[PDB]
Amino acid sequence: NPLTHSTPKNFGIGQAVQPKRNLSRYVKWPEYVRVQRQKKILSIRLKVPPTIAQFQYTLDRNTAAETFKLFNKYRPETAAEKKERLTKEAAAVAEAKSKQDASPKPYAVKYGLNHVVALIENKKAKLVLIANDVDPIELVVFLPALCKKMGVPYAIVKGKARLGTLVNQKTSAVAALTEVRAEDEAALAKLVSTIDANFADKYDEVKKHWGGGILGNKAQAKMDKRAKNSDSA
Amino acid sequence: YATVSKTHKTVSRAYGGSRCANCVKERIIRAFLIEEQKIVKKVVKEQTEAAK
Amino acid sequence: KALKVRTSATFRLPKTLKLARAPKYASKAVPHYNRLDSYKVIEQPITSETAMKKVEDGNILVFQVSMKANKYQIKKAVKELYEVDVLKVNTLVRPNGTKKAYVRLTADYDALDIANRIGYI
Amino acid sequence: GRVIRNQRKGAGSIFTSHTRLRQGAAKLRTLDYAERHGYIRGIVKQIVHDSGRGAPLAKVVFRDPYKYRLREEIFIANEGVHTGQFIYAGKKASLNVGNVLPLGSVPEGTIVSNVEEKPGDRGALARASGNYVIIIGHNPDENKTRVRLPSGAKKVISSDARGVIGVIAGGGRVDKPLLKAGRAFHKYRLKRNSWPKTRGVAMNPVDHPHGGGNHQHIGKASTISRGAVSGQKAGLIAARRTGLLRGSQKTQ
RNA sequence: UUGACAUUGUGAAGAGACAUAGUUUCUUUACUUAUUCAAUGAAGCGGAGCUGGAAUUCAUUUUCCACGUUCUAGCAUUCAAGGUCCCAUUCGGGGCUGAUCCGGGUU
RNA sequence: GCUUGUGACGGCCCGUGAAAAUCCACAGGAAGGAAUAGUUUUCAUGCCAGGUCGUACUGAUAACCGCAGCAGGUCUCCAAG
RNA sequence: GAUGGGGAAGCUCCGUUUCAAAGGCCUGAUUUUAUGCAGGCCACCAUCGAAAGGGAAUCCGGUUAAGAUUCCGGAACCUGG
Ligand SMILES: [Mg+2]
Ligand SMILES: [Mg+2]
Ligand SMILES: [Mg+2]
Ligand SMILES: [Mg+2]
Ligand SMILES: [Mg+2]
Ligand SMILES: [Mg+2]
Ligand SMILES: [Mg+2]
Ligand SMILES: [Mg+2]
Ligand SMILES: [Mg+2]
Ligand SMILES: [Mg+2]
Ligand SMILES: [Mg+2]
Ligand SMILES: [Mg+2]
Ligand SMILES: [Mg+2]
Ligand SMILES: [Mg+2]
Ligand SMILES: [Mg+2]
Ligand SMILES: [Mg+2]
Ligand SMILES: [Mg+2]
Ligand SMILES: [Mg+2]
Ligand SMILES: [Mg+2]
Ligand SMILES: [Mg+2]
Ligand SMILES: [Mg+2]
Ligand SMILES: [Mg+2]
Ligand SMILES: [Mg+2]
Ligand SMILES: [Mg+2]
Ligand SMILES: [Mg+2]
Ligand SMILES: [Mg+2]
Ligand SMILES: [Mg+2]
Ligand SMILES: [Mg+2]
Ligand SMILES: [Mg+2]
Ligand SMILES: [Mg+2]
Ligand SMILES: [Mg+2]
Ligand SMILES: [Mg+2]
Ligand SMILES: [Mg+2]
Ligand SMILES: [Mg+2]
Repeated sequence: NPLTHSTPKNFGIGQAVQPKRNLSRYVKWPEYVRVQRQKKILSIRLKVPPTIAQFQYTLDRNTAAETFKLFNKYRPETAAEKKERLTKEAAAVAEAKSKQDASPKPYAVKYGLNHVVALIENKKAKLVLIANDVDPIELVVFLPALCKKMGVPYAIVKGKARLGTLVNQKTSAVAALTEVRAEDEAALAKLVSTIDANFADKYDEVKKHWGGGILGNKAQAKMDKRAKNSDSA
Repeated sequence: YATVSKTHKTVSRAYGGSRCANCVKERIIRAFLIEEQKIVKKVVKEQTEAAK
Repeated sequence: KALKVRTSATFRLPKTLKLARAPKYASKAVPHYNRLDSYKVIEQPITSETAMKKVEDGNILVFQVSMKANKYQIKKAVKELYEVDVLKVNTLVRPNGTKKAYVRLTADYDALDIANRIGYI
Repeated sequence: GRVIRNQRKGAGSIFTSHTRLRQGAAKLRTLDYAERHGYIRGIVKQIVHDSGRGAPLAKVVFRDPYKYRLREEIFIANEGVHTGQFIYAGKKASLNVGNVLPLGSVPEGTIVSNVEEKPGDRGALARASGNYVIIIGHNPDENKTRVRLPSGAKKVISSDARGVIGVIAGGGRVDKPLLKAGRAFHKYRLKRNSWPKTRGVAMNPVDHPHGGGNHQHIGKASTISRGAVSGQKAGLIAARRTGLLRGSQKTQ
């Protein structure tokens, strides 16, 4: 107002240097970025077979939280905790004279791919969690089928990393309960039920459905309009 | 030239040591009329946008 | 939330932290002693006849000097080895592959006196 | 025998283009946002001879839309464009000599120059002195435009491919007899090393299919097959007719 | 140079058989992510929407283009002046708006 | 007058007759700056320092190349009556 | 002619700004302190290649058996600080 002036600029071609904007959409990314993005793209443009594709259908976030909440009680020993227990044993055991049985029956989540597989094969697993990332997917694609056949209730769950955290590994690939306190026996029946409904029951039908075959959006709209005007005059 | 005082490198007009005076008459004149004629064009098409 | 805002469409290599070297053992066990001290720099009076005359007449000392030595090093060594003050130092490479320094002392010193202090004639 | 002259050419040792004095390559503006939605103005700042070329170059400078600076371009001057002229470039440019416009935006009959073969290729068609292309039709669905090149050839290219209104300067350069060996000398001295020319019929057999014999002569048809091989292709390659052309040429 | 096979995938219409159900194979014309070519210091792409209006309303929009620069050999840069909200009023400095929204497919 | 330099011009070309380091100028106006005392080193004068390698001589009917102190060959500046 | 790279059994061949996350300046932030982060730039992306091309600055007189625009005398000029 005072000796202050309004002087709107004109950024409309042929005059005034263009201002700074967000060229985020346009940056020339390092190849490694480009490749992991195109890897994802290319991976759904292709029609993807039913035995893959059956992943992608991951567990939902509410049930998961309930499943992580249970599976967490049963974390395996911590190094301190086990050091703590070995002096409970070796001292007291080899003295007051217990049968390496002044230690309680441990209850813990079972892990390690090879381990869970023989567990599943032996019908000992009672709830299994398969991560959805696992880049050599082969490590793990046979597992829905496995569980399905061995009559084992399973779930494809978001987080190889997160499976890792509830077992003190960086990543984990699989988690499983063979065991359970009676204090928890019942809360798991419910979990095995919701899960079996979202997976095992659905498995035979999921086996028929290829995934992928998805256009990029510039192609999508190019047809959501081509096909709209063509027919509906 | 870096050995010699600033006044060997200019004349004391706008665009001193750079453009040749007559070339700067031209610049001033041309600037002025065009900035004037710009006022003109605006108010003319302002009237076109109000009477049509 | 959402994504950063890059005004530039160039992506440049992130400015990352650069730790200085902090070894675990050393380079050499023992640092090399000075490789060009004064006594290595100036090797010998040049006592040629026509050298001698520059001493008499030009208040100039002529030394054969290290090939590895420059005008600074010659000046400092003649200064430290003889208590003298140096005006300026010309040098040249001889054709026997050795270096000559023409060393002009300042007007306060008398090179003739100074040449039979070092002890030659 | 020996590797003949026209094969040695390709390794470009003594045969590369003499380049030192050249103004720089001639090119339309990079096809940015201005030129394909609006127009952008420049001034031809200098029109200038370019060694080895026959048509003069136009040096034309524009403001930079995204940064405070001038950006200069090298055009080939169409006849009649001049220093201090304003040059307009873009989809929505107006139809005068010197401007650059996409063939989609010009009526048939339009006479253009330095036209692109694909949009954005910064110009490829009709650049030599005197030359031009005529727009002779449009096909608005699948936006192509159909033009006639200087060779007589008709061709259809994208309607976004650009060109500049008018003809290239320096016409009729070839109307004038070179007169002497020396003028050819200086001609090619600024081009490449193609002059003068020994007839293969004057060489020995080692040197050429035409070489040798106790009289000079080709000794076999000099119309050579397309499928001939390196070392063989000398004379009338792939010639579908031969002999003095009688009667009017011109593509019907 | 010519053919076949491999790189080689996805729709659609038409032919081709167990001999007028669709597994399969060839031809035509679609798709784009493989592969291929160009451009650029990957800058304005695609899709909506704002407002002008041509347009004629068969109930209200059924749409289609537009949607800052052309007398002149000036000038166009300091996240932008303006508006507005903050820091606790110091000089300095920040956010939004100015410059519509969505999708990160550089084209 | 001779040699050389240089200027203002004129002829010539389908030939129109390098590049980079480097130096200055201008447009811009971020900023900084006085009255009880500030601004200024593109004005003058003043102080210190400038390393390293080559430098002799021949350059030709004998110092180079032609087996040689070979009538051969080998780029150039200065130029009196 | 290196380098990210691409060929080649390989000695190596190609490419030179190329299908690359390619780097360093100005001062401000420190008054634990020495240089971490705060701005904004600049994206120019090796290097070798001329003792006749480009290019900061020196002249006269004297002097040696043999050096000298290089020493001596005197008088200057440039570049950095
Ligand atoms: Mg526990
Ligand atoms: Mg003056
Ligand atoms: Mg001023
Ligand atoms: Mg004396
Ligand atoms: Mg020397
Ligand atoms: Mg070349
Ligand atoms: Mg020749
Ligand atoms: Mg001939
Ligand atoms: Mg001929
Ligand atoms: Mg012959
Ligand atoms: Mg032959
Ligand atoms: Mg033959
Ligand atoms: Mg013959
Ligand atoms: Mg004949
Ligand atoms: Mg074929
Ligand atoms: Mg681009
Ligand atoms: Mg002469
Ligand atoms: Mg001329
Ligand atoms: Mg100047
Ligand atoms: Mg500031
Ligand atoms: Mg001064
Ligand atoms: Mg000499
Ligand atoms: Mg002699
Ligand atoms: Mg001789
Ligand atoms: Mg190489
Ligand atoms: Mg060099
Ligand atoms: Mg030189
Ligand atoms: Mg030189
Ligand atoms: Mg003398
Ligand atoms: Mg002497
Ligand atoms: Mg001599
Ligand atoms: Mg002196
Ligand atoms: Mg003096
Ligand atoms: Mg000074």
